[PDB]
Amino acid sequence: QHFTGYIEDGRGIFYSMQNTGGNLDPLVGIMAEEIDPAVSLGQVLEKALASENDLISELTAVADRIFLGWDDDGGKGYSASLEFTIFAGSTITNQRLDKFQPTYTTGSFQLILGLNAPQVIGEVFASLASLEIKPEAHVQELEIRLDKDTRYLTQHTRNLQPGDTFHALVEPIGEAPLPRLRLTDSGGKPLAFGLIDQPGESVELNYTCDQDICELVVHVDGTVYRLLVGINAPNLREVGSSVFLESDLVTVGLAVDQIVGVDQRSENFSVVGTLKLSWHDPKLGFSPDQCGCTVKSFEDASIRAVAGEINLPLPSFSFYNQQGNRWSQNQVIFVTPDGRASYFERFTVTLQAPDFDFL
Amino acid sequence: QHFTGYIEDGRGIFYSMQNTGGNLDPLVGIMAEEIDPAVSLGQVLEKALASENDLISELTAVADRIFLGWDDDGGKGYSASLEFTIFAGSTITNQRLDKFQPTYTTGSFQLILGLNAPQVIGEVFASLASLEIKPEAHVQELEIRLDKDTRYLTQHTRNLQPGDTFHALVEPIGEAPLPRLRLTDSGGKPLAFGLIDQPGESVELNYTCDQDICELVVHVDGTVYRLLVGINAPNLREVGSSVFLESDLVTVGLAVDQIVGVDQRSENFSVVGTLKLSWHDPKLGFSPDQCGCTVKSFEDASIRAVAGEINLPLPSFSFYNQQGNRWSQNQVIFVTPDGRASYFERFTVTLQAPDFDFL
Repeated sequence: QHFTGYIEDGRGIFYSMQNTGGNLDPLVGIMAEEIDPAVSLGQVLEKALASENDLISELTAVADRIFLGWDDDGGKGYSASLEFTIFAGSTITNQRLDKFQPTYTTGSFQLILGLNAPQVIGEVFASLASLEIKPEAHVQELEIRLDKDTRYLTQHTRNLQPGDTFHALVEPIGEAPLPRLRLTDSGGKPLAFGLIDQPGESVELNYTCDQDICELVVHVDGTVYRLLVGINAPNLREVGSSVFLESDLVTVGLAVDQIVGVDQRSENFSVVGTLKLSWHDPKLGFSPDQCGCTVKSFEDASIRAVAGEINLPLPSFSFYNQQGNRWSQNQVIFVTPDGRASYFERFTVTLQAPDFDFL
Repeated sequence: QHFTGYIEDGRGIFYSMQNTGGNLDPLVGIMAEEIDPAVSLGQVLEKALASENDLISELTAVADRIFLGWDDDGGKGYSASLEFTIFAGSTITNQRLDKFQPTYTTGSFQLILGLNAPQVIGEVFASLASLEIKPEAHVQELEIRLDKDTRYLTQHTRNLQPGDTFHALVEPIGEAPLPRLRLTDSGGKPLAFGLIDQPGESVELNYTCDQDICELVVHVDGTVYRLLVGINAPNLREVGSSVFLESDLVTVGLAVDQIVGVDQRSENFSVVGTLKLSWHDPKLGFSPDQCGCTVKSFEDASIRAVAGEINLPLPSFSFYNQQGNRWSQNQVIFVTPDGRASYFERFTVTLQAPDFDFL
């Protein structure tokens, strides 16, 4: 038996171990009971005491009832270890030093089962199929505006575990023509289409995945309007608990430290400042076991020697009204395991001022 | 059985799978009938509905009659999969997000046959030879001008599947001496020559390939005139459906954003602008499965770290009348799977003005 897959934030697959990428800390146990235990595991995290002196021991006490016994991963020394004589989720840990906060992790989890065999630590005894039902509560709404040019809209979703549904509904705010919608694959191949009804005030699109990875894109074509997106929402008729779209939103910040000079006759000026770009990416994460550290640092031209191997897109800016060269003396990007990256820069640039009025 | 080869745009080789380079999406099926089905497959693409809600299901319905059953590739999870108990072309898909448009693909397709064997998914049961006839309709005309110096002309064709012919005919517009013509290999070795007739107003050249790849070059020597080039054109006597020569035509564009200064006494000036170079190359293509993405981006000096491994020629410009250095602050090239590449640049340069007249 050798089965591998991804585990979402705070999800438990019901059925040793090894994380194939991310920050996953495995937690494997076999229990005969079918009573939903992920509620308590989230509840174990939820009522995080103001003093974590309960937190170190609560995982030992509560997990006794959950499975055949409390079973921590072990970290680098052991990815996971389970044994017994007859919900593979992410154990609640902390990953930072400045402030103490617990949460669950994610990644790509490999599961290895050896039945009555010391070899691990023919017949398919594993039965990777589980058919377990895990109803969700994901629902979202967006206020989407049409444009004079390029009147098509696209978005993104999260990776879907098999069996998930996707209800799509768009209802215009008022007196706005129905636009075209289409669900395709992130590569570009199409998977489903929306069939409207006689009422005409809404559109319907349905699809259910059956593959190991389901990355979905919603096309809205008009070449303002309201669009609803849900996950596992039967009776969606009549802002959920969590978000249901990915993130590429970049936060910015600039500051001015000096004004080197002003040149009236040539209409330009120079400043010495600093720049801050920061965003979120589920990729480029890392467990604290690969380095033994909590933040990773890159500088100068080694930054160009990182992402190309990983092939993940980075933002690239440009001073629009700059004349000549920009002397930047420091560049640094700090990465935190969950994915947050902050990019700083210190520069000295000459810009153009075209609103000089000498009247 | 293990046979590999290239598949052109909208071509079907009559006889699992794997693409060895390009954007090929395999589509393999075995049918006893010999009635030409590629017409319908092109017709399936042709009448692309304004709403593709028919497109998702049309491939399922129509392909039922075509072969032993509709058989999609599966993408990354499966290159292709065929099974049965007793026209390997490119399935019509889409590969972009900004606008929805269907077409066929191309590449290098590997075909693997396992007869009554689960191993795939001695005796040559495959019979790669097919001897099938696929008449074409390729015909072209060019208006070629002679030069005071370097009065020889060369061109290029497309890769030819075996058995193709190549009729060549050149007839001068009027009162122009007959020039020399010669068909060689892209490496440089010669393959065929043109023998003229008593009339003298035209030349004739014929060649038929028998190799797995046929890359041909037409030499026209004169060290204006009309030259005709065709493919599979018996009775070519008395601008076809498609082109029959390759492309290296570069589109350009420049814009001016600022005029930094003017120096009357030294006769020069400076500008801050932007540049756009874009062209077509059947190489450097890629399937949307290698990355899961639709456009690839490179910047700065990593661009010099791409093509050399692939060994494909790139244009290189130069500001002819520039004095000193050119401070370019951004360089970026975007690549689309079919081959289109667009190169942008933002620069600040000092140029020379030699037509100053102070009279």
